[PDB]
Amino acid sequence: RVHSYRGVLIITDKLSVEAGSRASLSGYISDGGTSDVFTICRLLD
Amino acid sequence: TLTIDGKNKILATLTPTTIILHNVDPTADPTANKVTQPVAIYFSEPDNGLIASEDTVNITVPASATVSHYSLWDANDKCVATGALSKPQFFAEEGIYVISSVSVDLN
Repeated sequence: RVHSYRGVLIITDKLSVEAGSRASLSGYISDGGTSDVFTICRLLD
Repeated sequence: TLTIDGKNKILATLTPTTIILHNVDPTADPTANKVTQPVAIYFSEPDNGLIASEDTVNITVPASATVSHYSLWDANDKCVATGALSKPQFFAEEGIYVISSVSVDLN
């Protein structure tokens, strides 16, 4: 005899994922800041 | 590769709460070379995989000290982010270093 058969086709894979990252920061040496009220001043003791 | 929704689900749990300043690079060891006391900082909820500070933070630096890097700490004293300042700044006398804003990216 000569016979044949069939089987299910099987495949394999490696899927993987990656993201990465970042960071940020901004500033400066302050002076005076900000104030709503801003007027000439006299300071007694 | 993460989607935007996954990125936002991720960043919401980082919860940085405070910032400290160092003079030596704190990447290798954040416990050493502290120069200023911890200060509070607040962030907004993530979007586009990004979070930004909600307001400016005024940090007081002692006299004759220098600042070159920063670090962020959680509500449970763990370092989660490090970076370098725009300039190495030397304070002749006590002053205020102003943090305009800071953000963390996943893009």
